[PDB]
Amino acid sequence: AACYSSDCRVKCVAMGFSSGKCINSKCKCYK
Repeated sequence: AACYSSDCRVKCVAMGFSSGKCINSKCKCYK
């Protein structure tokens, strides 16, 4: 599974966030 900051962000924007990224292999949201 490839972690993408662009995909992560989209998941965060839809889940109520200001953005999102990807670390070692875990998506984080930009609350």
